[PDB]
Amino acid sequence: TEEQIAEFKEAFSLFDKDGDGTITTKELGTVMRSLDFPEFLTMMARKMEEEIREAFRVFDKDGNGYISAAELRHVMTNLGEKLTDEEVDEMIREADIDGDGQVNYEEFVQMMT
Amino acid sequence: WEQYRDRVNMLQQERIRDSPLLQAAKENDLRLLKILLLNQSCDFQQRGAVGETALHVAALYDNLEAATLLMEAAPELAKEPALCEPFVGQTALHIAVMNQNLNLVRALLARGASVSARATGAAFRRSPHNLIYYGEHPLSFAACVGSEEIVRLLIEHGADIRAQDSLGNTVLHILILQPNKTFACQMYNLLLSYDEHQSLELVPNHQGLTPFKLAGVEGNTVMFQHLMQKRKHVQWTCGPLTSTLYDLTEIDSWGEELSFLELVVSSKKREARQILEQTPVKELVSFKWKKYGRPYFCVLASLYILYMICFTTCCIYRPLKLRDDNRTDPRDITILQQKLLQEAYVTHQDNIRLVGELVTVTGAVIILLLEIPDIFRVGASRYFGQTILGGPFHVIIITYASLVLLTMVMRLTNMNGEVVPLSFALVLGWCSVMYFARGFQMLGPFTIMIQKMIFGDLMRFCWLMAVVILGFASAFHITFQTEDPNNLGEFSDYPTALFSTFELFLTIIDGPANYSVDLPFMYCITYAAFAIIATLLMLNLFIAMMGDTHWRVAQERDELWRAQVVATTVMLERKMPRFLWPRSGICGYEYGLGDRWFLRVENHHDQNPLRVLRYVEAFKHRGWEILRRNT
Amino acid sequence: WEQYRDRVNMLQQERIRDSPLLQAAKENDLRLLKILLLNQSCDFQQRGAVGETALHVAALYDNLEAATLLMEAAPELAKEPALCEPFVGQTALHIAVMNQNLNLVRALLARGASVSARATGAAFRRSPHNLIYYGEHPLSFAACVGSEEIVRLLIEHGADIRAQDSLGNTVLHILILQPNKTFACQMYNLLLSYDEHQSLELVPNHQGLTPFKLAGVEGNTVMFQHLMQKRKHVQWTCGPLTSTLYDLTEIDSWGEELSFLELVVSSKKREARQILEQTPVKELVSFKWKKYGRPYFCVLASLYILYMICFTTCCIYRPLKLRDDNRTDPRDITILQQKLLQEAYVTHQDNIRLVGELVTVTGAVIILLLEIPDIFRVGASRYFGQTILGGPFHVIIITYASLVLLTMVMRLTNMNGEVVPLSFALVLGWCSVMYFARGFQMLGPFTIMIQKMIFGDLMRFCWLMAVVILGFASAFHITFQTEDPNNLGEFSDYPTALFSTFELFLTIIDGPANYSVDLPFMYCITYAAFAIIATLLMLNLFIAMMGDTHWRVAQERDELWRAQVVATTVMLERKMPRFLWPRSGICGYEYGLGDRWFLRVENHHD
Ligand SMILES: [Ca+2]
Ligand SMILES: [Ca+2]
Ligand SMILES: [Ca+2]
Repeated sequence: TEEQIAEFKEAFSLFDKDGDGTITTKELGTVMRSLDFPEFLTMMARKMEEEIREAFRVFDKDGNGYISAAELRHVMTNLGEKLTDEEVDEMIREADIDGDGQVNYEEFVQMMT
Repeated sequence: WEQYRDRVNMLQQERIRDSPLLQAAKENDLRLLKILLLNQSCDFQQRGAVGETALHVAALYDNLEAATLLMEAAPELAKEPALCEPFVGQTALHIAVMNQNLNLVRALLARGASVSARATGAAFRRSPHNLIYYGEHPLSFAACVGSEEIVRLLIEHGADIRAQDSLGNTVLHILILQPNKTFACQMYNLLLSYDEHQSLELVPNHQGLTPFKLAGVEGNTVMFQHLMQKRKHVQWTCGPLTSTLYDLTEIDSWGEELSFLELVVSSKKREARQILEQTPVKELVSFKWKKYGRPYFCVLASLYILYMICFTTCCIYRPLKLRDDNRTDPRDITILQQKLLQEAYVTHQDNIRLVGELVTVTGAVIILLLEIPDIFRVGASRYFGQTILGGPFHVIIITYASLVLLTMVMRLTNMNGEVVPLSFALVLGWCSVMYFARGFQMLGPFTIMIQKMIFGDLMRFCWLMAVVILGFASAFHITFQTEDPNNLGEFSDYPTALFSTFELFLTIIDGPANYSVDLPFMYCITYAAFAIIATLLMLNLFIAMMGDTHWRVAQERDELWRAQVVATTVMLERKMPRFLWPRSGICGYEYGLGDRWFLRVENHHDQNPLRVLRYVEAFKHRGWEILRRNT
Repeated sequence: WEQYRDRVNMLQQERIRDSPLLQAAKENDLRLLKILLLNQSCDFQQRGAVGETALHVAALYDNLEAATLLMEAAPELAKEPALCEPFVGQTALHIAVMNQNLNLVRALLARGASVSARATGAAFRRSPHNLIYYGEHPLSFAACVGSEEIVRLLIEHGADIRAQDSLGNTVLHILILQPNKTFACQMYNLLLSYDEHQSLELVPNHQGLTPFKLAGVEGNTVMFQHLMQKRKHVQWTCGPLTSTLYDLTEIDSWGEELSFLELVVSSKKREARQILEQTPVKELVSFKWKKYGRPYFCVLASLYILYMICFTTCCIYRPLKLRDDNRTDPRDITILQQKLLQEAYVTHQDNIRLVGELVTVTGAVIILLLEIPDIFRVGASRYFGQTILGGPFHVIIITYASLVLLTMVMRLTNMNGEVVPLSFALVLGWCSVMYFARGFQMLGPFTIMIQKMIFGDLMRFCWLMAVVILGFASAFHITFQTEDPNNLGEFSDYPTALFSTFELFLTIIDGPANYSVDLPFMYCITYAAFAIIATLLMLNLFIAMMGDTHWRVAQERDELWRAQVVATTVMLERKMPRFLWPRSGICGYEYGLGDRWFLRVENHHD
């Protein structure tokens, strides 16, 4: 849930252009040509494992809901197997589907299953 | 300590075994509770050795029906706090919040227990003995539990936001002191909305810490950027790129003595070094470095090394004198002796050496006159603690300056043996140069790698080496006791035997042999045993143990090098005078914004369609296998 | 610069804050805007005070209704670019193209704003200060934003595809200079279809670069092979396999001065080394090196070795003489002397020594006559930095040739001290061979590994070495300046002391001691401290860091060597004459195709 609303937090920030905390039709209109947050949280609420949730929480160091490459390398060095840094980026290229340089819970669970 | 805690917990369990009223309240035996309530002559002010109500037990155990029967029996126990030594002010409202049952809180409020009850227990303390700290107030507990409707009812029935504790704990401060949650940050922004009014954010604690500075030294960067959200002001969008400006007012604190930035970089906690990477501060301090700090640092290094070579050429022409006496002895080698001080200054060249010496001693004293108030201000354990501060550099230069100040007086006393502290200062002056290796990108991470390394495993090697070479040197001195020294060498007595073995380990000296002269029996066996056990066994193993650790730390070293440069920057920018530096920022008073300085910055972003498509539509391989195995 | 840019941007925000007409425009307070439009005294020629217009403001803030209300009273501002200094040709058409509002663009064209109005501002420039480069004409903006219907409308209302820019750029060029999208390939094929017809691909830039060569130097390899697909000709399939062919006409450009291949291999951008992995050029360079280049390189290196050994044996038998004078001095051994030139040239042995010396100098002069005009063609700073081209190997050989020229002049003037430049040029000519060590497969990547490594962290070891030995050598000279030099040695004066410490740091010379005589008290402590701090401490760290660096660059050095061998190939095919180099290709004029060379290739599919 907390990583889930972390997805909608940055999403709402992507909708909110002026950053006033609302989404107007003009902000919605600029989206269509390219094709509140509790209001946005309530609206997306009707639209929507334990160990995996436990696995992600020890992995994401800052708890932003998004594992970076340096967090992964720090885990990979904590794993104890030697790897260079280029294939770690390929691991991000393997998992980051929408291309934000990040992985959420949903990109993580499609990788594990 | 915790043993006493377990003892008093066990005594609490003894007393809950004791009182059958209390034990039935624990067990919620409501028929027998009706029986005991039908008993009128029984006391209902029964209280454990720790000191409670039965309402406390039922609130611990969610026995709200018995709690209602107690409240018809004695409602005044709702207003009774605890009386124990770890639990000195604890009331049942706090247990009600920590067990978060709304209707039991409703029933406690039906009798009307005081919201402003202060439960300041000894277990209610930010301590490493304590597990989880939240502060005192019921507002703090309702905030950290995340239940709005409870703290809704609290705001409805009093429960003022402006409240402090010991160490100045306000609700914002303990919202910072938390395993970081945007879940909790919604409650933070919620309570900020329930701020209905001077500015509440401007409160310091007993330590004098604003929650801005508390979050900065804590480095909860999600909370930090949410704190930064209202600090923004956008200016314009332009297709795929957008400009904005930040307010750098609270981030500078130049008017204060305690700067925000030094408060960040001086911390015991590690992850505060991550908050250097924030999008307001990073380019700011980088700009302030690359305009200012690098030329001043380079020219200071140049003047310093010029001082050091002038000191060196002062150290060259020490005044000597012919040794008058006779050695009268083989194995006796001297030529010179110390020239007297009145005998010293006799030539024009003596005047040259004297005026060279004066520069060295005045540099030595002005280093002291720089560094002294640094020690009085900051804690020396902190000052000598971090490599980020460059602690041992300060240690070795202050010992350098102390030794040269000593040996000038030792010259003035005409005391012999000045060559030893002279050479001490001489070898320390060139070890002093490594502080300036930080300034180069091509050189900086290397020296903090080696500084990390020398603490690491050198000591581990040293003790083992010392004991094995102690035993082995004694072993060779005993067998070399029986043979003439004029053909063996190195083994007259046990100190030269020890130091000879110390040379002999590192292969610096070739092994001793005379191919004419005969040789004792067991020396072959022992020497070969030493050769296999020492010259390649742990010496070569030290290489691989070195290499693995270097490989592991080589990730972190670059982060640490990026960290240390801004500490150097803020140090020199605190200590240098203001005449060289206009204060950075954007004078909005010129632009009618008024007395607040800003920073404009833009960015070009990508436009990934896939992140937009599903949300607007709703609006309508080696490491991967092992990671699966680790789960 | 950037600071000036942000300052004038903030001043622009001040001026947009100033006038309430423009402020209500950017706020879109259309009730008050009706009052302002009802006001006759409200001047509508009022422009933005730092070089913009009100329609530019409404285009920025997308307030198209306010723009419509503006266009009746002043439609002429729709045709007006304003006079800001970085923004000198900018019209609202560019902003409307950028923000993809087709109704706004259509309303601007309803007023008839000229598409051929071109915008070349100071910020409108390829710059490291500029974050985004999008070209000059509005067609470039429509292309890079990728709006199909807008650029369709521009075609419908003008907007010539042949568009010439500052720096000679065209739409193709800015499509190449782009962060890559598959959508850009579709836009490219679209405008290629909407081209009517010489051909438009034939035009170069102002620098003289075709978009084929621009795509080659920039390595957008999807766009590259997709552009190759139009020239791809398949011949026949059968079973699992497929025979096809390529027209290698534009890829050679042997008739041109600057070939495609020397253009690609000489570039400061890295990713272009990837583009040689495309199939036809890979087969071409493989065939071309395998047929000729390796034997020519072997025989050239063999003749160079044969030159060097004759130079060496020339350097052996220098003419010498007994020392004439008496030394009158212990610690003085100098028994030899130079000969005179009249004294030298006396024997048949001197005659054969002289003809060997003649061989050396006539091999010396041809190096200059070979490579000196090559240096003027390219930038010398560009020439020396390219390790693929062997610039640092060119550094050694010119100094070699200069010194071997100089030493004969030193001889002919009867000047002494020729042994020192001879000693220099000797070891320089011997280390010169590592350029020719490239050609073997087993030998190849190793030398560019060590060439990377000597620039890599050797200085990091060296500077620390210098300062630590500058400490300890002075310490040792102070602690040995009192006693008999006849027994101690190495520490008479400071310059022999520092060199002694340099010899004894590296463990080459054993530690100094005499166990007959006595030794001072401090030196034990100081020397032990030096031994622990220097010998085993960070020498081992050099080993560990060395191993980690080799471990990381172990992937990349082979990728470098593959480019290095074809760089060598195109160099040697440049400088050798053409009768040794027949045409690689298939003369289709034999087969009635006419004046073109092709390449047939096949495989089965996977
Ligand atoms: Ca909005
Ligand atoms: Ca993260
Ligand atoms: Ca992602």
